[PDB]
Amino acid sequence: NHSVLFDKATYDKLLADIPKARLITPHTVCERLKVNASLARQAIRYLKDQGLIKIVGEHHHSQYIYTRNTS
Amino acid sequence: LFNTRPKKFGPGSRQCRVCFNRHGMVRKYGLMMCRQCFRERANQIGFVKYR
Amino acid sequence: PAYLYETPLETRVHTVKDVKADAFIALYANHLKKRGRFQLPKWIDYVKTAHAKELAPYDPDWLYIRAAAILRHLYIRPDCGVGGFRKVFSCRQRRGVRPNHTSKASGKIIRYILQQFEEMGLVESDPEKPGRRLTKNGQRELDVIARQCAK
Amino acid sequence: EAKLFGRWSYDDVNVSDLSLVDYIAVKACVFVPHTAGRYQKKRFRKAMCPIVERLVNSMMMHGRNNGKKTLSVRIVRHAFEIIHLMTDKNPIQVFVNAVENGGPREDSTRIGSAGVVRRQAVDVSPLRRVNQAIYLICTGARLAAFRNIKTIAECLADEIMNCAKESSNAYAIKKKDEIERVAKANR
Amino acid sequence: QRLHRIRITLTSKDLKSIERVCTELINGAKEKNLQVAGPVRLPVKTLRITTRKSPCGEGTNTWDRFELRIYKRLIDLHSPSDVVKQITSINIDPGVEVEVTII
Amino acid sequence: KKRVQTFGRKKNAVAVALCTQGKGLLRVNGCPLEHLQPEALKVKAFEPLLLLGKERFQDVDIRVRVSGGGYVAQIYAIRQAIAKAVVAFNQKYVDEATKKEVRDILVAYSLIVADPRRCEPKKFGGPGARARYQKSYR
Amino acid sequence: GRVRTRTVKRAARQIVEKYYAKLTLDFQINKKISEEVAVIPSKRMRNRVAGFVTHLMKRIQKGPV
Amino acid sequence: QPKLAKVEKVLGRTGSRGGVLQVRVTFMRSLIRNVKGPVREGDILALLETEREARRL
RNA sequence: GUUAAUUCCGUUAACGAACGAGACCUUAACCUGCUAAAUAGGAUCAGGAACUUCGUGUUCUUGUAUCACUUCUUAGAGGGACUUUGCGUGUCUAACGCAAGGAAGUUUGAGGCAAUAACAGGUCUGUGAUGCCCUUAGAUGUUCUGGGCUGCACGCGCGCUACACUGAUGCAUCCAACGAGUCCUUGGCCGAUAGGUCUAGGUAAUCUUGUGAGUAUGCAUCGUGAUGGGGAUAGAUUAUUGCAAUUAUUAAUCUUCAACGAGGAAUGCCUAGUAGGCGCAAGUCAGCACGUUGCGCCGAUUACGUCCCUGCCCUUUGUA
Repeated sequence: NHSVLFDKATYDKLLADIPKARLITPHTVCERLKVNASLARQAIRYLKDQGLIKIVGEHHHSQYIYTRNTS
Repeated sequence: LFNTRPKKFGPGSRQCRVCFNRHGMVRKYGLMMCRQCFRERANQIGFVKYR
Repeated sequence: PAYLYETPLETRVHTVKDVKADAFIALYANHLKKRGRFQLPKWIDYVKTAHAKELAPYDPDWLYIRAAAILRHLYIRPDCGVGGFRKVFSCRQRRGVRPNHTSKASGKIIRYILQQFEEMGLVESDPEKPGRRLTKNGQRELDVIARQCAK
Repeated sequence: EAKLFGRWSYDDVNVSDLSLVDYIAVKACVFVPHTAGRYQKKRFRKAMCPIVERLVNSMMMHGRNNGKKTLSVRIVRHAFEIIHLMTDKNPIQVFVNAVENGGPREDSTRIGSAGVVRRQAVDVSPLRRVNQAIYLICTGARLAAFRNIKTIAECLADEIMNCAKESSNAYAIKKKDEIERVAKANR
Repeated sequence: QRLHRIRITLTSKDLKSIERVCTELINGAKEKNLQVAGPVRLPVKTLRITTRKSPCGEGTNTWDRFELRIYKRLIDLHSPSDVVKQITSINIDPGVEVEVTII
Repeated sequence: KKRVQTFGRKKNAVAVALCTQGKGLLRVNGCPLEHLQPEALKVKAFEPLLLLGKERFQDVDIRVRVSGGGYVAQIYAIRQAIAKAVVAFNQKYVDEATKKEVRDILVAYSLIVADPRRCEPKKFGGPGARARYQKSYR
Repeated sequence: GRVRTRTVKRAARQIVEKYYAKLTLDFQINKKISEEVAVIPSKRMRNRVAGFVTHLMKRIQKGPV
Repeated sequence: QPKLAKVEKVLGRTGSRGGVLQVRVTFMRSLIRNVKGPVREGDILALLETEREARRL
């Protein structure tokens, strides 16, 4: 069902798209988007390093669970 | 020539001293006792069952 | 609500046991590259690390982290050898349709890394005494980078 | 003191409604849901445990997932974090209000007056309504994420919030009204 | 004579057979008043066989749980070997294997 | 010197917590309590620190030596051995009235008692202890 | 249930007939007292008879038995 | 909707399999009802029907 | 009436007894007590290494090194629960329930032992336990070479692994108890692996071994696709046991990549360290466990009732 590459049309949107949402998970990326969970991990890892968003808890190795930054 | 294979190992090698039976051979601690033979004489050896 | 609790005093950073064991290996694996000394095998393309494992390791620095882990493990138990280190990296083999069992680790790769530490002279025999042990220069190599990682 | 995971305080908050009160075990309380202790020698030691312990305890199913309490501690520790994320207040007050509304009110027993297997209307006890609540919470969350690539913690967090709510989307709040469908008729 | 050290092994099936020997040989030493330490009771090596009760396969598959028990116990001394031969040779017990050993 | 040594027991685990006068350091074999994976149960070990307080323990040190049991059973042995240490530390040296405070606040919260549930033996004609195999009929 | 057989009854009943003097309502002196006057082989049996001796002494205190 | 009622005393145990259990209640008045699970004296429970009295036995 | 019980108190043309039950025996729970241990340790006192050099500041290591000790370890002697105490429940007799105390209060948990009658139960293939019959050299005795018990249109019974994301995979972290050996195997070199080779300790609380067991934990990649879940089916190669491996004894290395998406009607097992899951060890054994018998580890849900189903025990009752 799902798209595997970035899709560089939606990369310009994806800067705007994810910081709107209240829940930020593996699932909420492919909720808004229609791509496999794997991109979502490297997306929210990219949005840690470059972008805004922050960890709810320091970390875990299975369920990530970020918030919007609120700034 | 006749009347001997290599008879060194396996159940054909060895038999119960008391009844000459290979089957059910208890070889723990070097008993060489067929089980039918072993259970009835077990008290006389030393073995007393509890729990 | 932030996380509570400490120990009564702020914990001393001196010896290697005070360092968390995974975070030690993260530093000292990178130390093996940047120093240069240790030297590569030929066979690195093959392996997988065990008879039991059905696939090769993903990370290309699987040898350095293994040589990092084994060197600190000499400090935990002083006396050990190759059949000892086969047990410590044992794992669940999957037999097939049958039930699962234990299995021992690879003997080539675990022996070779020790011989490379012998060439520098951090871990050594012990020719009469059964089992390898770390020397004086082995400890000061470990304990100097124990203070660095927490810093 | 006493806080769950150290990020929450047992102190404060309140039971939602009359009944199912004192049956629940809050108030004092233990950081970490887990406790290995003797709770099954008498028949009302079962409502001495705090219900967060009874959630993690009954969250292990079926044959494959039984045991591994340490694993069920993690996914509940994530679930209470997510509950906090939406409609933030107290994960426990939302969870206590969920298990209030979760379990069924009435039930059909088989009393025939000799010969027949005939149904009859019977109200449910306060203990069984807590027993059924935590069971029905989980079996929604497990079934929701069984084939879907959604973490169980997500299902549990979602299931708990829904139960507090009157959405009826939940498996638990449906299976309340599915019993109360037939329990109305058996009067 | 010379300063020696002797540590005498005791083994049997019965408890009651050795508790004669442990009480007797320490009092036999305390005739001469040698440097006795008390009897060091080692862990019990319980032997075990489980056979089926029935000769043939019939009925429910029931099992015996047979057991031996073996009791290693050690009387300690510091004394020469000519002295100890009087103590051991008198008061030998029925069905108790005993072996004297220097060091 | 001030010394007491104490033991806890979960299942087949056992954990000899020696404790002495010193700086305020609590250690298993030679770790800090900060490690002790599983980490989730790390909080569990710190249980007698949280109830009693930090400023009691800073007069002493504790050094624990553990074997038997498993992962979870080793934590419950250390859990008991730290709590049993500081209670028993009074009897010898520190005033005997304050034992009744420090013990019964922990008892108000089996930290000294040790629950004796041990593994019941297997019996024949079945896989488990009480479990049996399967009857066939016809 | 903790119902005591006629071997347990007869022994404890025979003690209070003749050795009524001595033993008090208290248990932990009677446990000791029972062993000395009469032979009892096992440790479990000596408590069970001695408990019933103090049960009889309570009933003798309460009324005529 | 639901209206609460306090248990006076357990009366017996009812039905063929014996799972359902019979209770005298008091509103918050008295009548006899059947209840499912584990119940004891000094206990309070919700009823949708304030009427509908169970058979004595 | 009471009990797990023909177990008790009591009622009485019965009285006094015996076996079974109970007691008993073994094991599991708690003793800062008793009595000890160069074949279990701890603490000491002196030395070595490393970081710190903060200072007797944290962590490893050392010795018939010691003076002297027994909390864990081991096991002889013992103590300990009597439903003791409080309040209910009863001709308040036998005894129940609940709460407090306590290591422990279902007879404290779990087993061994097991009566009288029997059943045309099973075993002449456990036997030098045996009557009778058979056959006894062209053998149904015995023993040697080879095959067979493993042969497959298809029914039925105990088990194992599965269907996944509470997961699979790759790395790292660190924890058990029962055994068992004249074979169990450390140590060093060779080899991707299996395994081999040269030394080496062990008649075993001393050596293998503190058997660094796996569910578990931490950090990564995979993304709902029968996919990397699943590992059947199949070709080709390298070692191992044996005198001999083909119908392939196993163990490896590469491939080959099916059925199966929680199981129809029926029906089994089970109440607390229990169910279930996860390994380990022993028995048979030259070699082979998906089996049985024991052992621990992680550790829930739900009852504390009942005679509806399926059986059981005792009375009164009916019977061709």
